[PDB]
Amino acid sequence: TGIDPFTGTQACITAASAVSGIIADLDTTIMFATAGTLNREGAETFADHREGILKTAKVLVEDTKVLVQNAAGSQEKLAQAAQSSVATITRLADVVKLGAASLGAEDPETQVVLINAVKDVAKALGDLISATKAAAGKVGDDPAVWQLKNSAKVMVTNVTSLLKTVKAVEDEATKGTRALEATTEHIRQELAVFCSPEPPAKTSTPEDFIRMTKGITMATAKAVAAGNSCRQEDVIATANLSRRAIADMLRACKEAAFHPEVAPDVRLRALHYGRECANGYLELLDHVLLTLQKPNPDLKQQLTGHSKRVAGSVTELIQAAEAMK
Amino acid sequence: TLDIDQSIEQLNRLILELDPTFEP
Repeated sequence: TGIDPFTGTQACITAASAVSGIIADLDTTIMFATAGTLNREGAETFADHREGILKTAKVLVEDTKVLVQNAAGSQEKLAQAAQSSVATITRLADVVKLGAASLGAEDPETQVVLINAVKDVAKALGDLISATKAAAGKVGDDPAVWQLKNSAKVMVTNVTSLLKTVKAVEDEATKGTRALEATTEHIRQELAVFCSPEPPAKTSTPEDFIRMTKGITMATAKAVAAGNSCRQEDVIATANLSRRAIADMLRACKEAAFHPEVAPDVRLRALHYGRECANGYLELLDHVLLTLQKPNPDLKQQLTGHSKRVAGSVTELIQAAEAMK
Repeated sequence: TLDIDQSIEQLNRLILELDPTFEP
């Protein structure tokens, strides 16, 4: 019987047309993204899309193997293999688009890098489907069989390049976030030490304590600036400045408070507002981290309230220092 | 389950499986 024996071949032709459209669709998105109009969906951290990309990417690796294995054999099995791969790349493209958009319109250079990485996969799939067609029901020795295997590696090479780009993107997207977190743990360790019953390394004068307190002023303002700019470089600088400023203020506070010439109520008062200041400040940094994950106007206005809470303790801290003489 | 650190390992080996110039 003349059962249709070019359906596999036919599926390859239809697949090639589909892949052409996806690439054209990714070029369009690169255009929008380059112009800065591919906006973030409020929050929707990159960490979410990363899983969907990776999951779909592993499915695409299986579809690659199925294509290679099924080029020799049934037309129907080849037709099925072609169709499956096109469905997967459609989905992979779409989830990568969402991941790139989740980086936000203020980082357009990285958005385009990400979309191109998946575009490269799309191109490699087109070549792979073309190679299976040329190899459709050919046996091992045939150069088309050689070419099919070679086409499939140039596909998986692209897939791993996509995965490498995703890893590089996410590290850069959180380098400041992860630095600020390191600072909050250091501050907590410092504050646990500050609050511990062990004495400070030495005593000091109100003037040493006072000069550290003023450091809080410059750091709070800086932190507020990083939360408003959301620039990872400002976040890095805030992390470094905040760690030193709070650590220093806690050291001098306890050293000044334990000075023999300080009355027990004034020592008590100084220690209390030292803790208060650090705690208010940790809540400010924690609000900064929330702002970095969903940088809308609402969260940023709330930075004002946190800055006031730190400032309120600073006033107490300065009056406590003066009362040590 | 596998994360990107291990996937990129299995896939670099898979690139060599497919690679028809590479046959030890």
